[PDB]
Formats: sequence, C-alpha cells, structure tokens
Amino acid sequence: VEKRASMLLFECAEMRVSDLHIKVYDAEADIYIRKDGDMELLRQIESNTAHSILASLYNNADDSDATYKINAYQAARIVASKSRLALPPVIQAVRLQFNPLGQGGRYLIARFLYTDDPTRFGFHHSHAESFSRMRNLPIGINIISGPTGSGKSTTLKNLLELLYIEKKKKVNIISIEDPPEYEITAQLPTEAQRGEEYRKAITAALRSDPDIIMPGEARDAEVINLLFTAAMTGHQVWTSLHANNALAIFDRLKDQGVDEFKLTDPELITGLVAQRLVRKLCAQCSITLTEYIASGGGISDTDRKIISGHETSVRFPNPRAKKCCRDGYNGRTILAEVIEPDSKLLRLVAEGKREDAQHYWLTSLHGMALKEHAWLKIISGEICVMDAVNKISGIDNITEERKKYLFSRDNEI
Amino acid sequence: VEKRASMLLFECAEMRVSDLHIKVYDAEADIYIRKDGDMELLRQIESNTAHSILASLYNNADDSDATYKINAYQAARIVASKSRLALPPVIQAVRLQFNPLGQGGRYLIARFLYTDDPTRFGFHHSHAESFSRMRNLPIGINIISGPTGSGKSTTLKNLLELLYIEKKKKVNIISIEDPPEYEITAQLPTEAQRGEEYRKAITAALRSDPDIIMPGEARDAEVINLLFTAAMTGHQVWTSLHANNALAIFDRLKDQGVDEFKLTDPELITGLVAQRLVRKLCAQCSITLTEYIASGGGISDTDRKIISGHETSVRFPNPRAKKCCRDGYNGRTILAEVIEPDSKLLRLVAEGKREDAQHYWLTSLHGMALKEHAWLKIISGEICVMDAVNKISGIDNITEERKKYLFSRDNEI
Ligand SMILES: Nc1ncnc2c1ncn2[C@@H]1O[C@H](COP(=O)(O)OP(=O)(O)NP(=O)(O)O)[C@@H](O)[C@H]1O
Ligand SMILES: Nc1ncnc2c1ncn2[C@@H]1O[C@H](COP(=O)(O)OP(=O)(O)NP(=O)(O)O)[C@@H](O)[C@H]1O
Ligand SMILES: [Zn+2]
Ligand SMILES: [Zn+2]
Repeated sequence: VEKRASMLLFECAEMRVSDLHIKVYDAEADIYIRKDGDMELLRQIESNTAHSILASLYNNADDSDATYKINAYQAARIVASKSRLALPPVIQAVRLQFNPLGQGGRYLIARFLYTDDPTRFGFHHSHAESFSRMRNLPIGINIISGPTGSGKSTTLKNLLELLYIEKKKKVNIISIEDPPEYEITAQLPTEAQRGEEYRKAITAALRSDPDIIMPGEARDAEVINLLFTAAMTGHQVWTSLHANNALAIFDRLKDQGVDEFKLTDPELITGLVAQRLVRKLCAQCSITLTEYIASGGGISDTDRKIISGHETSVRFPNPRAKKCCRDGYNGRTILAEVIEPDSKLLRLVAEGKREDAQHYWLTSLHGMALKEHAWLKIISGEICVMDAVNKISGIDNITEERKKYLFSRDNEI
Repeated sequence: VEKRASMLLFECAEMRVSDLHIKVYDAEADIYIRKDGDMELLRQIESNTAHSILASLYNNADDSDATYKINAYQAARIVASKSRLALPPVIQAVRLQFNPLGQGGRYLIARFLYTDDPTRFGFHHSHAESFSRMRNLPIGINIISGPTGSGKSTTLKNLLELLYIEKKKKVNIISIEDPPEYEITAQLPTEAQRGEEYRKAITAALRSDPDIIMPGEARDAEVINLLFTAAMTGHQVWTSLHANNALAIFDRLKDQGVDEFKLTDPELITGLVAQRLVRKLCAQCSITLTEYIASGGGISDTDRKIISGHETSVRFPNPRAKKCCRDGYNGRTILAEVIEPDSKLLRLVAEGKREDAQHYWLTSLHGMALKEHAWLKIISGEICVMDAVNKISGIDNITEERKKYLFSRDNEI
C-alpha cells in the first residue's frame, strides 16, 4: 500500500540517512540505510508488501515509461511540487534506481538528496592558513577532489561565504547548481536534456562578468575544456570533481583531454584539495586502550605499529549505548590535504615521473599527506584507528622519522 | 512602465558606469552599477515594477523571439536609430542578457558600450621608450593582453594616432572594428552572421594594400591563423586578445593551433604588452599611514612587508567625502609590462620550460615584471596597496634585492 511506503519514506528522511537500499530475495526483503558512513540492516519485510510499495513508489514518480519492466533496469526521479505520497519538506528531489536480481527479485537504490562555523570544521590550521592565501588570488583554478560521500558541496558552500564576506562586495559572485542546496551571492539552476541545460547555463554564465564563476560537478570533457579557457582568460574558478590522493587529479584532466601545455602553468592552477569523511568518536563516551581490551578488545598486528608510543592518548568507541549521543559517534569529521602548485612540482608531474615529485612536495614545500593528517588525529584520539584504516590506506607505512617530525610541529604549536 | 526604465537608463548612462546588474529575489530587486572598477548597491526597487521595466526593455530591443521565456536564458542587443525608449546620445549600442534565478527571479546583465594626452597615460618611461622602437619596425606582430576591463581599445587607439603622426602619411592606415568607438586613418565596420561578416571583412582587407592592418578582438582560430600568414607576408599587425602575465599568450596561441614553428621567429613577434587597470588615489585627498591607522586603520600582516621601509611615502584613500573629487578616487590608471622578444627567450618558451625563461627575461633583457611595476607605484603612493593586492597577486613575493634594484633605477632617473 502507498501509505506504508509514504510512512517508511517519512521516517527514513527524518533519520538523517545517506542512501536507501531495498533488496528482495523472493521470500523476504531487507532494508538498509547508510547511517553516517556505513549501511545497517533496518528490517526484513515480506515480499508482497515490498513489491506493492515498490510499484506504488515507481508509479508516483514523474518520470515513467508506462510499464514496470521487472526484468529490465529502471531509473526515475521524484521532484518537489509533484508528489501524491506526502513528500517530507526536508527533501527537494530524489533519484531511485530499480535493478533486477536473481529470479523475480528487486534492488532499489535511492540517493536521498537533502536540503542542507565560519571555517575549519575539521581542517588543520595549516589548511586554514593556505586557504587564506588562496582566497586572495584574483585569478586561478582550484580543484576539490574526493569520493561521492566526501562532502565537497559543504566545503564549497563554506568557502563561498568567506569569499563573499572578505571581498566586501567588490566582486560579482555567481554560482551555478541545478539542484538547490538549502540557503546560500547568486545561485543559478532525460540525461541529454539535463546535459544540454547545463551546457546552456555554462555558456550563458560567461556572457555576464563572472569574476568568480563557481561551477559544480565538472563531468564532461567539453565542459571542462571550455572552463579552462575562462580560467586563463582572467577569471577565478572553484570546481569539484571525483579523484583521490591529490595527485591523480592531473591524470583525470589528461583523460578528459586538456593537453600538456595547459597544466604546465604555475599561475593557472592555484591549489589542490583532497578530502575524505571519517566518523568522529564521542568525547564524552570514550575509553582507553586498556578499557577496550578489557572487554572483547581485538586489535590487528599492523595497527599496533600505528598506536606504538601513544597507547594512552588513543581512544576507542564506547559500547553499551549510554545516555549520551547515539552509538559513540557524533557527526563525521574531515581528513583533508592541500597542495600548493609550484613550477618544479608541476614540471615533475608533466614529465610523468610519478615518483620523487611526492617527495619534493612533502620535503621542500613542507606539505602534509592525507595519511599524515589521519595519523595526527589518531594520535590526538579524535577518531578511531579501526575506521581510519578502513577509510585511509597506507597509514602503517609512515616512517618513524616522519612521525617524529609530524608530532614535533603539532606539539610546538 | 517604460518611462521609468528610460529614466533609469538615462541617469545610469550619464553616471559613467561600466556594467549594469539587476537581481530579482521575488520580493525586491537590487540594482548594481560597476562604478570605476567595482560594483555598488544602487537601490532596491519592488518586484512588480522591476518585472514591468524588464519586459519593456526586452520588448523594445530590435532582436526578439516574440516571447519572454522567463525560465529560459535570453540575450539581445539594442542599437542606435531603432529605439522607442529615448536612448541617450552617449551610447551607440548595448547588449543585455536575461538569466533566470531561483523561482520566478531575473538576472539582467548589461555591458553598456560607450562612445569613447599624446602618450604615457599611466605607462612607465621604459614602456614609452620601448614603444618608440616598436613603432619604427615596418613588419611584425604585436599582442595586447589583459582582462575584459583592461582598456585595450584605448591603448590601441592611442598607438594608432602616434603611428599616423610619425609616419608622415607614407603608409596606408586601415583599421577594422565593427562597433565604432568615438572619433579615430580608415575605420571599417545573430552570432554566426556577425562572425561571417567579420570573416568577410578580414578577407577583404588583405585585398587592398594593408601596410598596417589594425584588427581587433582576434577570437577565432581560423581568423588568427589567417592573420599570422599576413604577419609574415610583410605586413604589420596590431591585435589584442585576452591573456595574462605576458607569457601565457603563447599558450593561448598554441591552444588556437598556430603550431610551434610559426612562433619560433624572433623577427615575426615584435612585442608583448600586458596591462591591468587599477584605481588611482586622489592627490589632493590623501592621508599617510599614521593618519589612516588613527581612524579605523586595518592592514594585514602580509601587506606590512610591502610597505616596509617606505611607510611615509605610501598613501591611503581619504574618507568623509570632502569637497574635492568624489570618493578619493580620480580615474583609473594602468599597470603594464612590455616584453621585447628575443631568439633565446622564444627558444626557451618553445621548449615548454616555463621556468628560468622568466628569470632570463628579467635579468638579461633588463625587463620589469607587472608585480614590480605595481610595487614601484605603491612606493610612489600613486595607488593604494589594498586595491593593488586585490588586483595584482604575488606582490609580497618580491625579494629585497630586487626591490633595491628597482628603487635605485627610479631614484637615479
Ligand atoms: N563537517 C562536515 N564536513 C563534510 N560533510 C559533512 C559534515 N557534516 C555533515 N556532513 C555531510 O555533508 C553532506 C552534504 O552533502 P555532500 O556530501 O556535500 O554531497 P557530495 O559530496 O557532493 N555527494 P555526491 O553529489 O554524490 O558526489 C551531508 O549529508 C552531511 O552528512
Ligand atoms: N587611462 C585609461 N587607461 C585605460 N582605460 C581607461 C583609462 N581611462 C579610462 N579608461 C576606461 O577605458 C574604457 C574604454 O573601454 P575599454 O576598456 O578600452 O574596452 P575593452 O578593454 O576592450 N573591454 P572588452 O571589450 O569587454 O574586452 C572606458 O570605460 C574608461 O573607463
Ligand atoms: Zn556520547
Ligand atoms: Zn580629492
């Protein structure tokens, strides 16, 4: 019945979830919700009710092909102002994909787009100092890189407010984003139609004086090729894409076809930022290493190298679900690294060395790696080592001399 | 009502503005005018009158598609001799772009093209000496580079008069420019139709004996490819494009597809000029550092390195809006750099080094960087440091030894 689906959607929206998974195995249907950063088994409904609510949810979507096509793959969107299922106000539009599984089974995936202090949410103080120098440059291009759940839009919206405040209304702030994101400056709104509308918006934005162009989700090769022209025309661009390690971004640019000469300019590129999101331990509900191993403590051999020398400073999630917080995790913090481009650093990458350029950036430019930033928060006890290893790789490969140098700078400040 | 729009346009034209912005937020509409180089909040009109005047202005344009299309993006032009809104005589034609914003909101942008002592408006004396040698060469190609509001057309018109006077009518001066610009020698006048007309004009100009061809706004790859042939045929070309730093121009040429061998000739290229426009402080209404910090003086830490050693010579804008001038700013001066091409300098760029070619130009050729020219005027107190930092980047990165050498040459002359 459609009312059961409406109630499930309403109770799922208010739970602050990321993604919704519904799996059908022809005997029971499992519900999964990505609470914080991981999915959890919510409930197991029966098959007939699951099929009924799936059909009701698909038929109430504004995009339909007048058939369900169980054997085929389906995709649809549900938008605001056209919904008969009493859509909650905390969501504007969602996308839902139906995938067949096994014999007469379904796999519904929903992305659940939501609506929504000055700076340094989880960034290091060096990152904040670098951002201050980055915001003062009148021209250039900056890249924000990370996975799908890396919180790029939140960082862009936070930087936009700082740019708006600091410039004292001496520049024009125009931003283009088809899905609205709470309150934000000027904001501008099939797959082919959406791509054509995005192309028209990005080719009409340059007609006006852009100053700061503020695009989003540079997905097409021609779009980013046009964007790079405006980057060197004398504008400033703040865009985000999907990448990792803060150095494979140039590989993505070369895959898109931006040529070698455009990326050799140190003046054009102004900074690279790579960020990940990891669960943050509760400060009130925390236990030490001895208290953790006293009650079913299991720690791998490779992890003991990370916590070596700082056993007391580390913290672990608190079990038994006390009155404070929910499960020992409050929010989700950011582990980020920022690279300031240089002539020699860009020349090394342009030669395709992929080795000793990272060493040059880490030593000469006094940069900090993502693994180093993760280890620094591990020492401080802000996050758990178990989630840090599962989210960030190569943490155990940091040398002791590097660890001492990282700890000395944090201790002296 | 159309009369309110006509009155607003008339009072905006006489105010000597650059661009016009109208933003609609469905409750009030904000008006912004780019006085000098920055926009300022003019007024907040109500929504219904704003929509009425926008509709009246769009319907009076000579280009229309018989619909407003609020949800879509629109662009139009208003030309002379066809206008029912009593167009002021100080403008020939304007272009106006309509952009949707939010829900039922508009974003009007207007470029406001205007109509309009021998030399050295704001250039250095070395720039004037280099221009004298540049004007005596019978063949070659020169490039003027800068952002949209860099005043390239004014510099080209100023150089054209010097070329006309100095040659004593021994050469033929032909210039091609579709929008007329006050009085100027011979002047020659959808987007596809305009491009085809420009192509026809540039392919018919070479039919006559060009001597000095004087083009404008080299925007197409085929147009500049044809222009480079006439450059090496034995003519002289004075064109302008959008670039920065006086060295990324070659990157723009390679993006347009001019090949490596055409740019390796030292005889072909005759000079590169990169200019920016910055607000100039009033000489009568000026205050020192102590007087500025005595009344709400806020200076960043990085700025104190620039003003180090020359605190008394620097000047700041004078508040309280005295009887003289308007707001302490009179006009807008030019910060420019000129690079004379050389065989080794062009060979270094042709190898794609992007490093030590700037050092070779700065040391061996005795050139002056844009940041160096900005710092020289900062020391003299002609312009404010706050605008110089916001318009020119990397000023604080100049070494002390370079500063001493720059100051010695200015002091000895
Ligand atoms: N301090 C924080 N930093 C980053 N993200 C946070 C923070 N706090 C909460 N979030 C999450 O940021 C999310 C906002 O959406 P966001 O992750 O920025 O979109 P996105 O990264 O572009 N994902 P996608 O569009 O699929 O690539 C919210 O769901 C929050 O759970
Ligand atoms: N000494 C000066 N030097 C340069 N420009 C000046 C000077 N004085 C005034 N101006 C401005 O020069 C402008 C003339 O238009 P101009 O800036 O040359 O067109 P443009 O640079 O080609 N812009 P665009 O066509 O959009 O690329 C006037 O608006 C003046 O405000
Ligand atoms: Zn707690
Ligand atoms: Zn004055």
